[PDB]
Amino acid sequence: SQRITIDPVTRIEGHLRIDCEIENGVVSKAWASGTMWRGMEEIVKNRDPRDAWMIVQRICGVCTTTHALSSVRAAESALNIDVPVNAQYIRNIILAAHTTHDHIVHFYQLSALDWVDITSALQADPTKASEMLKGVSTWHLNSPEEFTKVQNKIKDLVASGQLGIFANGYWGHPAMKLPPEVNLIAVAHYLQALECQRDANRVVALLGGKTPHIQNLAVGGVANPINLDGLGVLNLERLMYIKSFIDKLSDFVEQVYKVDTAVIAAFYPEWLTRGKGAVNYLSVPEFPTDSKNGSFLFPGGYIENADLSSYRPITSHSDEYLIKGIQESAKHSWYKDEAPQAPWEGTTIPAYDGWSDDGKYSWVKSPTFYGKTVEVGPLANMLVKLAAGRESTQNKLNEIVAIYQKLTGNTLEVAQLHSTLGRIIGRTVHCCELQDILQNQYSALITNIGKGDHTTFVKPNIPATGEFKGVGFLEAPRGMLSHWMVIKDGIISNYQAVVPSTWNSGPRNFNDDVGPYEQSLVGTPVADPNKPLEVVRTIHSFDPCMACAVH
Amino acid sequence: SQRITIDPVTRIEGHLRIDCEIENGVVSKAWASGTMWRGMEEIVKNRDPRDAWMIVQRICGVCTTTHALSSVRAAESALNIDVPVNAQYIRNIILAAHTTHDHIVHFYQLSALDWVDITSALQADPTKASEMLKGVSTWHLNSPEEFTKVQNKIKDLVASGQLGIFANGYWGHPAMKLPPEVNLIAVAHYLQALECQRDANRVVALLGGKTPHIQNLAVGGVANPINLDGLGVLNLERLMYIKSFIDKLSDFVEQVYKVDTAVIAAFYPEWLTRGKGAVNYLSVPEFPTDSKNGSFLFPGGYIENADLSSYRPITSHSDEYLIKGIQESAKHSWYKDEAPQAPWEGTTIPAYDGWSDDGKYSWVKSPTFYGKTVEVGPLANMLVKLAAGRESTQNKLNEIVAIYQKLTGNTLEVAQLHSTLGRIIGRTVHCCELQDILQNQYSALITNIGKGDHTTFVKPNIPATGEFKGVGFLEAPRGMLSHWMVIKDGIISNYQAVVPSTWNSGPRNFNDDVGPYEQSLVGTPVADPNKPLEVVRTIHSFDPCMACAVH
Amino acid sequence: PQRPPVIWIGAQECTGCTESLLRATHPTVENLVLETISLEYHEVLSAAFGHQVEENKHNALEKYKGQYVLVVDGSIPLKDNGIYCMVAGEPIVDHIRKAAEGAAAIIAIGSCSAWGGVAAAGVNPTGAVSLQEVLPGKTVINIPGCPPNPHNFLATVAHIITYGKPPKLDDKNRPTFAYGRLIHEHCERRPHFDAGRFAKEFGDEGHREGWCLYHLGCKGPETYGNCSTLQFCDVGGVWPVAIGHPCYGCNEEGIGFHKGIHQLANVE
Amino acid sequence: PQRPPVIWIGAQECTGCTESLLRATHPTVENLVLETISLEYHEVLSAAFGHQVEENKHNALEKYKGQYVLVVDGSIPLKDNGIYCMVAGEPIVDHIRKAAEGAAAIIAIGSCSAWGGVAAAGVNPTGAVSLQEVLPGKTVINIPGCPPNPHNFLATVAHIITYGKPPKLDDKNRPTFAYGRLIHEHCERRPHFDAGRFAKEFGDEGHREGWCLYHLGCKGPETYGNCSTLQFCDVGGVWPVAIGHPCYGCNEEGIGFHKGIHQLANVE
Ligand code: SF4
Ligand code: SF4
Ligand code: SF4
Ligand code: SF4
Ligand code: FCO
Ligand code: FCO
Ligand code: F3S
Ligand code: F3S
Ligand SMILES: [Mg+2]
Ligand SMILES: [Mg+2]
Ligand SMILES: [Mg+2]
Ligand SMILES: [Mg+2]
Ligand code: NI
Ligand code: NI
Repeated sequence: SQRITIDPVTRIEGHLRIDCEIENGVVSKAWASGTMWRGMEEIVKNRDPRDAWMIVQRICGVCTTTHALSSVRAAESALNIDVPVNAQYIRNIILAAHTTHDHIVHFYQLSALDWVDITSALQADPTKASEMLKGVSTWHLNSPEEFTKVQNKIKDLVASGQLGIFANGYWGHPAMKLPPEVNLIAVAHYLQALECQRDANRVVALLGGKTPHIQNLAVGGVANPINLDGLGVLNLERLMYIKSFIDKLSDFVEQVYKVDTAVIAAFYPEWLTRGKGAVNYLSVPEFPTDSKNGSFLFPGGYIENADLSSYRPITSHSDEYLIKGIQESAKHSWYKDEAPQAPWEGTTIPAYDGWSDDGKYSWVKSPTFYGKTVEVGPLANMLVKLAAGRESTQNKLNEIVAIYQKLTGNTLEVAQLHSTLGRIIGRTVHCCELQDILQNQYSALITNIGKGDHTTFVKPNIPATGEFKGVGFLEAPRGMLSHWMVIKDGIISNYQAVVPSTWNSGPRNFNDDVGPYEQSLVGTPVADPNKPLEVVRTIHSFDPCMACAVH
Repeated sequence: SQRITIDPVTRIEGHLRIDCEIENGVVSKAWASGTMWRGMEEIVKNRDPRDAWMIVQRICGVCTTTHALSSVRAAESALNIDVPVNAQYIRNIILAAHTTHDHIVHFYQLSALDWVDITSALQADPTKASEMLKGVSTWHLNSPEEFTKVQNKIKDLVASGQLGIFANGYWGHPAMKLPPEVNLIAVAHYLQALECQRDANRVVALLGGKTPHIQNLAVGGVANPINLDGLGVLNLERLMYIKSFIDKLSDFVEQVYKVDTAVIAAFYPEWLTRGKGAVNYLSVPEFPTDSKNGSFLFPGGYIENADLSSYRPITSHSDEYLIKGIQESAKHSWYKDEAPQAPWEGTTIPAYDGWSDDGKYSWVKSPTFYGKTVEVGPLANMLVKLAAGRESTQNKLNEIVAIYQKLTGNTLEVAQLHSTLGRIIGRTVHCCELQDILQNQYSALITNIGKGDHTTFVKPNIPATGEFKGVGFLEAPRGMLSHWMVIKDGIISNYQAVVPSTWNSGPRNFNDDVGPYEQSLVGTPVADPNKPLEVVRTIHSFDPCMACAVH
Repeated sequence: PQRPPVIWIGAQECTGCTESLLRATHPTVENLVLETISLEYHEVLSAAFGHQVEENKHNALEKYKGQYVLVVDGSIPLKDNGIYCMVAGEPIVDHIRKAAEGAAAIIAIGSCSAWGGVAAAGVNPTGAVSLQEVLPGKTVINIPGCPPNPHNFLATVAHIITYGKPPKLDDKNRPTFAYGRLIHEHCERRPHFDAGRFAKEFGDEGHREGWCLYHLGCKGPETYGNCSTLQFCDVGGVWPVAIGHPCYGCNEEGIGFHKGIHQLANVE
Repeated sequence: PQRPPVIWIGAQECTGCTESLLRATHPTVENLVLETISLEYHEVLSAAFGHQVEENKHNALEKYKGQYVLVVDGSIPLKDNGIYCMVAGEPIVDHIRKAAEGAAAIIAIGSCSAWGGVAAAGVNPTGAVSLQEVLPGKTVINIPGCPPNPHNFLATVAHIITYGKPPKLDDKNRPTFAYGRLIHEHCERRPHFDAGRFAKEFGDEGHREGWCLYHLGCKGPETYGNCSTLQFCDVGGVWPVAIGHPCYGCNEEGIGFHKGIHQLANVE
């Protein structure tokens, strides 16, 4: 075979190395390696439980908000605190708006240059490009004039001889299949996406106090002071401002991002037949709407062996079956204790000994669910929603399939979703459905305040003796997140984060089974082993976050 | 024949009444009447000269900034203060960005509904509408999809039965000549204009402290503290923010407003042959760039009997020929003293006695220049610039003419500019040239701060005895503005504002000569005397501001 | 669906209060008039003029009797039987009184209508008075400022629409969310005031360090408002003091347009 | 025209400092990379990966020697000979020291690179240190915060471009325009502090009136920054205290990530 290394993998969060053995131009075996560790679990230990969320939020600034929310949920779990409903509405708006930013940036700024050739875009006829979208999109910024302005920006960049982030891209690679016109469409949308994601983060900032790294949470609720009639607090004027940005997100999401997802699939149909990472999938329900940390707007569940018809629903973040199944191993990771550990009993003892193909090769641990490898993230969350018969999800998928069918003459079957493109589709579906989450929760907040409920925070008490345990679940942009806190004598005695990219990117496990990234790469064609674009295509579809995976 | 009254004239600033005698379907005689007075000249009397600008700025909130700037210039003139050049750059950026907002709003929100029929827009084919603009505009928001979204907004408004500001418009009037497609184009641009003008006022706000009604001026300079390295003051970050809004204005101005001006002219070419208000024109130079209140970027001058070739240039705001020529009469105005008065000796003694066709019929005074009626404003300012041989003005006018030529096969000569449409064209040309003023003055400010000049304010002294006279000239959106301050024993002993709409809207003068509004209307065809749209078309072309005219 | 009707009448106005709406972002003026309200009468924006627009006003006063919000900017001149503001041949005070009869809510937007403002200052040439003075039996909601941040008005209207009543008001009928506190009791330069760090003249060293503007005449200590928090234009960091100029007290009767710029405020 | 080159290397970074750029408006990130600078190396955005992106780095280090701005986010781990951050098989400290050799200016963006930040807190598992600590012979410009407002960085770069030198720095090499003053010495809640008007718990009456957050643990009294003035995201009114939560001191070594949220600050 031939052995390649891709190090660094760019257009991800953090530091990732991918190695592949290639046989006759097909990947036969792969290794995923998180190459940077900070020890965030040890850093947060031995502190007041109330302080954890501000520290562990810094696990990641791409998926900002997520670790903050999971941390407060974990402490509230340990302490048996029911969060006020207004605090849930606010937490939910933040998570949904953040995830809108996150997914948009992933499709465009992180992923599109795997599929889009900017050199080819320079050859495009902008009027032909605009005509291709007639009856496929109603977006107001697909005119030839817009596309010509974008083309000229690329022209000027290339002419300057300073290509910057575009230098040495995979232009003319044999796996680049788009016509010039679709390349130009995609670049115009790449630039337009930056305005939409900015508006999404304006929603986050107005409730969080800033972004990246929100600062409005607390163990017990939120720090936003609700007072419609108060100066300098969360009043009606501020809520109206939030709404003005919520309303700005839908058109781009529905008329650009959703449409481009179908267009990419239409031109890359072989990518519906590779990149399967697992046969088991897990998601947690998300967006609680009652006064007892439940009544989720999105459902969760566990699918085994790709059988949607017999999946197991998960409706509670206190589900004992979910909690008891989660373990992590470090057999092939650079930690000392190798046997599978339940996170409340987890250790994170560094034991770096260099790279070994058959030994330790990553700072990511290997999570399992009742001993099985599991893929998490938007593919998992879409398939669970389909298995639950959620009509909103089926309808949104059907809209993408309808565009794809208009362009190809073909439909998409669920079997084809267990793939690189299916994973991208699940993420787009999630972003689309999150716009309704935002409208729903804004309306819920306005209604509840109008009923006279301005409560936001329940002050915790933390017993100074005893040992007790909590877990906070959250369905993050990249999949199920859980933070596991043990409190002893009033301080954090153990903290373990099991993060979605940990599930997907973790190395071979205690039984040497292969996790999603590594499994997904088997069978990848590599036309040019010096420029393995095809490998990065599949890896990017998981939206790797290695600060998350390793922490 | 018959007598009509138009009261209120809407889509202006302030309170205006227009009366017309119609004979054989044409206006034979007209009266213009300002119907509200506040006495702002009396309110500011007896105060410290330094306080005047904050009070008299409230003459008008449409042309906010202008009276503030003229007032400080008037006190600086009386006191013999040379304004620091950085203060000139800041004052100039404010005036140019304000005027950009002002002109855009005038063409769209105030004037377009004289020429555009929203009912007809409902019949338009959005694709045909977009196709009409190819090779006419490169604007990126002229797609059929944009136009369909706008058409659906109109559709929904009409369907609701609540037309609000659009109710009982002149839909289907025989003087409405645009095809459905051009009506739809104009409404789409009307809405798009609101974003551009908002960006213009973000420039104003960042230097003014807010808008409407800026708060950064002083007799002696400005209150902005220049310190590139200072927290909380006008530093490099704040300047970069200002620049980001300056840069957002050009495309709409050049690709939408400039083009629509030619489009309206192409469909209404008879309006190049009516609406002449005067044969004499006055403008003052504007945007001083030296340390001595001079070196203006825009030239000024006096045109007599439409003779550009023998015009008299005005290069200084201290020009004694300009100063000595200006008087106002109240023979046909509701004030007591009727003989022509130079403003330093002016009075404003109310003497309301009701409406008389041959007596007093307005709160507006009647200004003259060496005994002649004069039109001020964008038509005057364009014609003076053409007389000066200003290439930028020639070139910008030629761009509008070229679009007109492409659309009609006909050209435009200067004689046709003495008209309702020529006046509109002069305003558009001004708005276009002001974008270069903004770039020029932003760059001059950055450059000068980089040479180490951070000075902004010269503290005035005001002698406690003696009588001192000053005049502050400014070329405002609606034309030459002057504030005339007399100081005696340290306080304001006389204050007289002669405002551009005073020149244009003033009633018959001491010699019963007819001012611009009243003259422009003679000969106007009126198809329906109960719905005199044609009269309002010409009056709107002067951009009336009656709070300004009367004060 | 049907939108709540609004009737807007200008008296002795400079138009700056209407113009504030053109800076608004939540809602923008176009969303205000297309989605939030039905603006049944507004002379600055109305397509109709003259007889047609007075037809609109009378139709709306009858169709929406008891339902519309009446908004007035500018002061109302009572001297000499109201002739200092005449629309369609009749004193504006008469137009306003008629419209007030069927109003569900009445708002004085701006200092001129709220308390007389600049038009009533000095010798008061026209006998200008406030909207509340012209409507003694009605509760007038006062939204002062010259002009106020447009959202002080828009969020008041929104509270009426959304929750069915006005926002909470102080004893001058000003919404507490916008006017409940002195500017000086929520001003980011208070630390400099406390330490005696003052600008003495524009352009001096303290001024160029962003110090307190009390000794330049700042009226923050005697002016209620939200200028230091909500600020202006939604760009961040923009209000008079932050730009380098003292508050003039334009919100507050007896301060703005009465005291000189550089006259010192009384401190509580 | 040619644009000034920038090389950006992430060490033990969470990517939040890069993400700050996606909220920026002056310039926006797209105008930054297309008009303001040439971003010659940035792993989050670059089309090239692996051997191709390392080729880009080496080509840029040569073509632009003595000309580029080097930016580092994240701490640099020294424990166990640098192995806690390995890129292309080498410790990140070696990549950074190599790129530092040819730099015209060197910027530590964020608290992690400025002073170790969260990654160096507690027991400091990886021996994480600041950029200045690894480059003792160089003047490292520190732009702390977790993450800073992106324009604290962008205006620093603009000063280097436009006027040819770094902005004025304090004795921690932080730009004075952004870090020259304590938050508490320019905080709009100082009047409440002065009057003893304090929130005691989130959701209490004083909290819901916007009172001072000192007794909730606000670290404004011991943190230098511009959070109360420049604030965040350019929407107006948005920083932690204005939203209702105390400053945590994230800009300031020894405060953020060391003191508990609710631990009280020392007041000068
Ligand atoms: S309050 Fe101020 S802005 Fe409003 S009408 Fe009066 S003078 Fe004009
Ligand atoms: S006097 Fe003015 S600038 Fe100084 S703290 Fe009070 S309100 Fe702020
Ligand atoms: S300073 Fe904060 S946002 Fe920046 S890398 Fe460190 S943890 Fe992340
Ligand atoms: S303690 Fe915090 S909230 Fe209170 S005045 Fe100081 S910085 Fe502001
Ligand atoms: N999304 C996200 Fe980050 C990862 N993986 C977390 O949690
Ligand atoms: N422009 C303007 Fe207003 C008028 N007329 C002034 O000056
Ligand atoms: S002058 Fe007016 S706008 Fe605010 S800052 Fe003072 S009350
Ligand atoms: S926590 Fe950080 S972002 Fe500012 S408000 Fe305090 S220094
Ligand atoms: Mg089963
Ligand atoms: Mg872990
Ligand atoms: Mg001096
Ligand atoms: Mg006058
Ligand atoms: Ni992450
Ligand atoms: Ni005016």
